[PDB]
Amino acid sequence: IVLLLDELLQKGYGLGSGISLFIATNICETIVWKAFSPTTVNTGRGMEFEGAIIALFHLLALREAFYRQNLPNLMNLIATIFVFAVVIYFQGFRVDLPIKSARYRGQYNTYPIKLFYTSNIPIILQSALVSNLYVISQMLS
RNA sequence: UCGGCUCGUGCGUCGAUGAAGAACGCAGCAGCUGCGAGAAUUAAUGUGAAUUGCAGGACACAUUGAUUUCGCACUUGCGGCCCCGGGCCGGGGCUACG
Repeated sequence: IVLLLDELLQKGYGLGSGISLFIATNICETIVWKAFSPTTVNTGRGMEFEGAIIALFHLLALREAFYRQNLPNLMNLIATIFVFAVVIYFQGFRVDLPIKSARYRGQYNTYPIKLFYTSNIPIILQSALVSNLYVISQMLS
């Protein structure tokens, strides 16, 4: 099933290295999280088939500060947007190094040395893999 | 042929309040040209959305609104007088002949 897709996706825009798969599924758990509430059929203890973001008839008085132990869709979105804003701010940090052609007098370019200077996959995976390797070892043992 | 030459017309305005001329410097990226450390121009007015070889003006929509060097001497040499500030240094104003 996936062997055929392995070689074809690389050609073109450049959505290869399997990272295009990771972003699609990772963002999916974030974006379809909102759409889960209207489509959720399980209730547990409170009605959910009609959604929980707007439930004024069910609650109301109305306790807007509900228990966010399941479907925290109301509160986690508040905190996550803060993380999105802070990361992009630190993403733009870089030290610009003056650079010029060794033959032509004129335009000056800058070699950018990013603050991270390493793609997130090489750094975070090396810490993600060891965390996964630790867990599987303890589960087996 | 965005240059000359010739004729004609009107005007006919330089300078110690420092001229003509010279030097040096000024553009984000030599010359010519334009400018003077406010240096490829500031203000104002009119005009009105461009400048342009290249990305880079929030252009308040009341589109205010784009388009220096050339007192004594000429080596930056040496002063003097009066103030100001910092503790000798820096700044300002003076100091040619008739």
